[PDB]
Amino acid sequence: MKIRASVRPICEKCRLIRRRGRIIVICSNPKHKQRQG
Amino acid sequence: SLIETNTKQRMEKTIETIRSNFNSVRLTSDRRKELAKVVSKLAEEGKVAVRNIRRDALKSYEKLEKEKKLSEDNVKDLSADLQKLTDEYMKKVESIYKQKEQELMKV
Amino acid sequence: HKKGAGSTKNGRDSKGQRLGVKIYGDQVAKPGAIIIRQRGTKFHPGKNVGIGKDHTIFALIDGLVKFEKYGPDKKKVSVYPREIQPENPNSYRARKRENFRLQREKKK
Amino acid sequence: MLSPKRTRFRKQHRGRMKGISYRGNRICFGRYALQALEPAWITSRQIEAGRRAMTRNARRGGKIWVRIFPDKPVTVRPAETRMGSGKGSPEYWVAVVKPGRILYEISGVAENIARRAVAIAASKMPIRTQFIISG
RNA sequence: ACCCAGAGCUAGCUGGUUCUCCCCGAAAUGCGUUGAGGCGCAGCAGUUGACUGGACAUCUAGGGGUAAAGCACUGUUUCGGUGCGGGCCGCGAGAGCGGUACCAAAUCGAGGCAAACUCUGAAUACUAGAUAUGACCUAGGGGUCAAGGUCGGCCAGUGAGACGAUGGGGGAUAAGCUUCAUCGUCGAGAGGGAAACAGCCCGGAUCACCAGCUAAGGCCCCUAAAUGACCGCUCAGUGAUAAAGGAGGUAGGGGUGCAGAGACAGCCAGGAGGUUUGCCUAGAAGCAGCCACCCUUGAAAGAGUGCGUAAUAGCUCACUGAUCGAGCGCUCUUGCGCCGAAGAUGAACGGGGCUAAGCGGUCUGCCGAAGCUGUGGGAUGUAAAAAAACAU
RNA sequence: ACGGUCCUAAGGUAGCGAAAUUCCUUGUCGGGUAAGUUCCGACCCGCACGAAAGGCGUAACGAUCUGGGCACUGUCUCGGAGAGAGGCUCGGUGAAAUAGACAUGUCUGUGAAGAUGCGGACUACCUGCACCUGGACAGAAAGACCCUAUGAAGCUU
RNA sequence: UCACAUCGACGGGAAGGUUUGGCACCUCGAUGUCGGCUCUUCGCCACCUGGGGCUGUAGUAUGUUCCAAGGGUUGGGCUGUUCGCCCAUUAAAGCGGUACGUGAGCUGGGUUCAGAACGUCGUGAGACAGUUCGGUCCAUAUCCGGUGUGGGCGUUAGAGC
Repeated sequence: MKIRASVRPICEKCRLIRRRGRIIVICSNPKHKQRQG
Repeated sequence: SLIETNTKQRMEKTIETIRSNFNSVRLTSDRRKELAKVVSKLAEEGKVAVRNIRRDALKSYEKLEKEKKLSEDNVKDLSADLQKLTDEYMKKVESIYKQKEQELMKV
Repeated sequence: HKKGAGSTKNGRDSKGQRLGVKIYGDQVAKPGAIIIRQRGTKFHPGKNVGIGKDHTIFALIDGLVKFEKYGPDKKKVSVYPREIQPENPNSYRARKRENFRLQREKKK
Repeated sequence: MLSPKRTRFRKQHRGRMKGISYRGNRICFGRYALQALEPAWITSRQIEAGRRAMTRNARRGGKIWVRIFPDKPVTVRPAETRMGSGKGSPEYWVAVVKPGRILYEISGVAENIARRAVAIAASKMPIRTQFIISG
């Protein structure tokens, strides 16, 4: 998964959630999975 | 400082000469060692032909130091710049050399 | 790393010549007092007032200086004496110089 | 590289960027426009790179205008050299932009696409810009 | 070479230059210099004579071209409209000429910029003149003191400055960088606040008191004073340390779209026949790129926002029914937080610690200096001497 | 190799050449080694060799420089053991350079920007002897570099 | 096919203080300049070894990037060299701070003295981060600091275990 400073949706099924101060994008996809920032 | 132009544009012609050399030289794997005899000499005369330009340049700047147009401050500047420029376009000689050397194995 | 520094071809001047208005508007003057050192005629000569070789404008008579309006976008300078100039011992300056004098005399 | 054509004098002072830009506030040509907030020294490389990136997202139609032109020069002295001994040659030219000034104008595309385009053009520039619709 | 002598050579250079109290107290700048770490004269000290009135405060009058602003001038500049003049093509090949996928003077309209541009033009500053009685005695009389310059005599040091605020230049609008201009402090200034900390803030140390009031700054403990009050905000150990950007973190404000003729999110539904559409005939067929962006059947549907295909096929989202039943969806703006944020002997907000003992706003007490008040003592000066004050 | 043209008193003959000369540079090629910026031979783009400040060769000779081999080994892998002279202890005699005063910790912070001495923490009974040198900007010689002085002295035209 | 497996143009924003600089603030009544030996220690921006996400991941072997600094990170040829290239290896042959750690611990090959030579510059004396051969590296530890090892005293009456 990515660890970018900017975390935007890429897939149109992508989400945003906060676990322990993070901002994690969880999609149904594996490649659109990204964290941080 | 009109030496910069004369020293500069001749490097393009040197590159073109190298390219013309590489045009002429175009067999089994042991026979591809024998083309490395002639291919090396093209690169060597390319490098000598690069060197001779800088020789001409520094020979001009020596005279320009003795005639008292410039002094020992400006000769270091021009020496630095032409040190950069002559070894900049020698990387082009190396790169075009690698262009031809990688074609013996791959293509 | 240690490259040569290029010389300039500048660095000349002349120390300010000290022109301008020496004696201001509505101010005391003399016969012969230089009112303006001007480089050309910025101000022009009026009445009671000489104008010199350098366009220097100087007063001929006593009196206070006047910067009049010339007509189409220019300036004049004339000089006018003043009729009666009254002094009153009522005032603060008069009171204080007499007080000072009297103290001086009192001490010695 | 929007370079000026033979100006009066070669080298000139830095001054500074006080005040809000009052005049270049209005929009003439475009209906949408990019407007500045923070003052900066915007090179011609930054202008051109903004114009290209904004143009790439015009696509089907709609015309783009620039409203800032550099004019002011800036000199960097001969690299690795002691202080003094005159000024250096001008390297690059810059637009003094103040707060509340128009940078780019655009008309004749859907508001969908213009806003998308000026995001990229904002990303190429060194300052906090903003989108403004009026015309 | 040595030894003695000239010879205590000279040294604008370095070091050193010894008892006490009281009064005043700089400069580190300009000018010239075979001068730049020296010297001269000015500037600024002391001391002693002479001449007079200013000083600080308020109010008028003067000439300024700077900040600002502007495009009439000098340059520079973008877009449009009018378009002399120029680019390229077409003729019955020496008279003659006409087309013109085209670059564009000069004016007009809109729109910018400029230390060395100005049809304009501030605030300060500068020059001048005017008006006002500073502290102590029975509205004046007469008092006592403090209060500024100009000229000259005698006789000094200084002539390496530093930082901070602003106006700029040089630099990379880097430097505890450099150079000028105006002002503060240090220099030559102790004390209190800043953990320690010349240059920041407060305040100018004559001396004594185991008195008091306060400035700046503070009131959980180390360590003086509220574990004071009332109203908000943070959940980060933020409160010590930085940006571009990222964001259903949290709190408030205004504006804006639908909604118990029932919205929002879930939930089985529907989401069509010419469309193999004209097109460059290899195919673009709702979806490479072109335009057109139909109209019907309808509770609804765009000849289409995305996935999936050589192109089809196929999967969705727009929208609408139905289930369902109450406030929800998308922008603007802030306030305080989160990520972005990684270095070399060992934690580093001053430490302990704190959910307020942090931040914001308000209200009142207190602490707090060598400041001011009180009580006593000294020395100056106001004259000469003592008392007596006033100032120092 | 062959010509054109300019300047100059004349434009380097033989020889040698990447050298005690070569900057670019570890030039390129071959030899030597598993591998060779040094070495040997050749090339010639001699920055800037060259004919008595001689040119190029040369048997011999060198406490000469510079490469390679054989033999040899503690030079090394990688240390170990032992003998003396010290070191250590006891008795006798008995110096030195150094030294503002020294009740002379570590960490990080601060400050003339690198602190035993200033701030906050941490650590730490008092005192010998043996060993060790990281610090006391340790000691030693008013820096021999650099620059200044209208200093000194040699040497040159 | 698809910017976002893997690269990422034109441009923008940061930190670090290892490079080359700028400044001239401490040190000219001296703080020894490179490389090697010996002996450290520390940082992470991770070369290998532990554990992961993604992959244009069939497996093997990768690529990429997250956590992690406990441990390790060879022997030679050439060069004074650090660096570098090459040979033979290997799990791998990490990169930095510590006065480019460490000369009162060592070395002296390089670089800053006098001799001599080559090329060159200089009419000449002489000169040239041009080159070559030759060329003296001090010290008995006061204090802190360390490795060892005693003595005193303390621990409340004194002792041995």
